[PDB]
Amino acid sequence: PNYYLYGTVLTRYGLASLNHDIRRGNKTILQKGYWNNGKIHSFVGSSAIRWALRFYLQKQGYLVNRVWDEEEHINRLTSEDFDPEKFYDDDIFGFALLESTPNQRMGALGMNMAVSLTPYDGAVKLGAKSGREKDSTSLHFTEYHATRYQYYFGIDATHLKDFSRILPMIDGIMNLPKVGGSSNIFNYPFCPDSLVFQWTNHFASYISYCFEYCDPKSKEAKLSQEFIDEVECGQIDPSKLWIGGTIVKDLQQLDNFESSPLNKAHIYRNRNEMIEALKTVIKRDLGL
Amino acid sequence: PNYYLYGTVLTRYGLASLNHDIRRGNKTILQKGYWNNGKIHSFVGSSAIRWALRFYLQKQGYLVNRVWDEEEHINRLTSEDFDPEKFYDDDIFGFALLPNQRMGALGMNMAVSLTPYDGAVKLGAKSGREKDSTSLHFTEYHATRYQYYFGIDATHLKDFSRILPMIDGIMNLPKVGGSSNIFNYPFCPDSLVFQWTNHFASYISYCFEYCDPKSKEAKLSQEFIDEVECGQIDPSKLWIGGTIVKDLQQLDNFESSPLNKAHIYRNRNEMIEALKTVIKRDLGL
Amino acid sequence: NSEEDKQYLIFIKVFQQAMKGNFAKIYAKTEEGKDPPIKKKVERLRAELNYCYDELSFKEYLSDFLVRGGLNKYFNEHQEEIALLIKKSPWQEIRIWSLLAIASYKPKD
Amino acid sequence: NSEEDKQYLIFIKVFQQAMKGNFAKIYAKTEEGKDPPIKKKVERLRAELNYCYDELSFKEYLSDFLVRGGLNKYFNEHQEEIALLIKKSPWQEIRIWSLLAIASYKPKD
RNA sequence: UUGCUCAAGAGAAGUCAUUUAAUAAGGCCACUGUUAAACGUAGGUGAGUCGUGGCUUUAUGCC
DNA sequence: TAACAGTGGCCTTATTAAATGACTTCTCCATGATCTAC
Repeated sequence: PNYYLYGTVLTRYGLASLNHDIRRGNKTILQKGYWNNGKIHSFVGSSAIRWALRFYLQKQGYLVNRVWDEEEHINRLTSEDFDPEKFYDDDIFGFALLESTPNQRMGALGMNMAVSLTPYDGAVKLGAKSGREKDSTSLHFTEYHATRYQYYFGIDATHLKDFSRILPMIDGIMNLPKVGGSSNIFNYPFCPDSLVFQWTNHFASYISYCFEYCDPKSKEAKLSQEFIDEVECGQIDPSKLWIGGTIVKDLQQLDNFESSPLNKAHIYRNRNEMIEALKTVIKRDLGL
Repeated sequence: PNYYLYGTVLTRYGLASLNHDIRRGNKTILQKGYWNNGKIHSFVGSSAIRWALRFYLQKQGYLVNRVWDEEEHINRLTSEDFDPEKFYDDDIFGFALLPNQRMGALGMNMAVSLTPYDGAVKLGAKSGREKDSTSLHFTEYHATRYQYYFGIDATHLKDFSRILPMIDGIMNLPKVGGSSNIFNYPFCPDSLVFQWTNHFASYISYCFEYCDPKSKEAKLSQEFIDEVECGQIDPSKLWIGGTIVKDLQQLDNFESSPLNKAHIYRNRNEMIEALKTVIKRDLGL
Repeated sequence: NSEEDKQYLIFIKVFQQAMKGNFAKIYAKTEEGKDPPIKKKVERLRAELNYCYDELSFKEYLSDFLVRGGLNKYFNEHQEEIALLIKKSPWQEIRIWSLLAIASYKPKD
Repeated sequence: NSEEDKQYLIFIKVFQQAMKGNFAKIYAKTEEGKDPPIKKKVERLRAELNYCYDELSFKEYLSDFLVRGGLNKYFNEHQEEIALLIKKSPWQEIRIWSLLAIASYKPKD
């Protein structure tokens, strides 16, 4: 069968300056654009999260064609010919050798840009080279944003050369390394704090961006009313829905939760337990 | 009796970079043009959606002449002579030798973004050091919902039962060609307006409209609603499903409106089941 | 001719006067044998102009720049016209007008 | 037409009157042959306007500023609607309007 | 009454059937807004409802 | 009251620029020998 693992993960609240834009002048700006209600939100590119996943795969052993040097900040290819059968990164993220086994691969992972849950209003941090001497590289400004981030991903498990490689990918999504950004002054952990995963065998997802804010300048996060209506109306089979994280407390505090169809979903407050149950189901379905 | 299934579907809100046009220099140009109000709207070609439907048919049995290899990224023809009587692909989408050439039982129009496209450019760089001509590039995205209009001539099908898998594919559309690695955009619909009538006159094309520039509320329409009220588009032949139902039922005097007696289901699967029951009854399946 | 064209031209004049005032302030700020800025201050103004998002930020920056310019007769004579023009109109169009004023301010100095 | 800009314009007018009154009060404050600055007063007003951090700040600031503005007639026949306008609308929009009023204030004196 | 007088280039025709601009990519790495200060001494206000109820000597005040 | 308003490096790498077949169909002649009717 064609099994797909869709999911929307919500990060933790904190000061973020992860993905920047063109250098411009002395001020480094975030990647921002209109998201909802005509308000400007800050974005984190999906290529950053893919790079973080690749780095996780490299760090925890495994075989990756691309090896981040981490010392000279260079990328080395162990084999000039991509081999998705052997290397994890080639199997998962695909490749494209255009300079002139197939030279191209579609990859089993599809990500979308991480969107800040909170609109980006101000939040420019003054930065100085200090000392008493002054020069051109003395006064600079860096944009930050105190918000949670939320991104959507989908995995075509059957497309994987080795069906068991999905498990390290889930582990990497859980224990994600730093997502490319100014971690020296804005250390933002990208590990999930709320999860909405769906392990189904059809292409429709309906769980793209299920998290929405309340009191637009607050850290509080709640499931969007559209997602709850989707679950209650009959769509989104609860048996295929895995919800885990700090959103579990808010979900259980809802009125008529026991009578709601959302109660029949796999709801775990502890993320590790939810991941373990989901991986058990995945191993059963994929014959691992 | 001639039977036609016209429909306009609305996709979910998300960031999309589906139909890069020509790659002007350093930038992958999202396909766009003028629409409605004289504003630039991004487009998704109908050939992309037809390819997605073909892939859906291939992925679940459903013998097809064209087989997407998915590994060599090439198309293979099982039979060089197109046979609409045997293959779903030839029967549905037609062909052309350049013979019989078919005509195509499914007619589709280009998907149109519900919102104008402002600039939506995303920067892309390749790691660090040893920078070359490919180190820096830009990609154009769009955070809106897409909306397309399709029409099916059910009687034109060589096998009448093949319309059901097409509806299933439309409601379970696979990846519509685009930058799925970076901008994964599901093309499954969250709002549908289907019309199962028996004459070649449809007034539901591109019914969904909200403008309100940068937003996602996606109200149904005022011209389509007026069309329903005026007397044509009889509600017995109208099928409305999806998140638009919640907004529809919250309208004033909705109970007294003729739009009330249309087949309105909040759950898309329930409306699809009812519509398929009606189709099977009408077509003698 | 045409009211919109006249308003656009005299808004260009307003912005040029504001840049003259700001550049005079920068000239007064620097002292000693250090060379006062001429061109890199224009580059800084450009960078600050493009560092703008949404209607609020750009209008805030434009109003602050106009006030920092100090005295200006063109805004003095036309209060209602320029007040309406700045309050209305898309901010991107006003940024285009400001850049056009920047590119042609220099014949004064 | 479209009385929103009517409210915007008379807000600008009463702001100019209030700042004129406050400058007159400053003129009363100073003494002796020292020249009372005029441009520095505008700079100080702009700096104080930029000193605020939303809602409470700049709302009590601008209300206090208008109160010290003195006997403002246009304020007197426009108490209720200007109070409603101040209570509504984002504070940064009010700051933009105030800065525009400062930039277009002089020809009164 | 004019090298003239009179004088329809007229009737009919689908540019059609078919086609993913697709596959891959961290705007990245570094930066204190450092150092010092007596508050000395004199600047004001925008807005309803209608005939005794628990204490207390009517008183007259409390809730 | 002051001094700074970014220091770098890149600005796409491939690939294919159409595949078929049709390229008007009819008619309206001018003039003299001969037939024929008055």
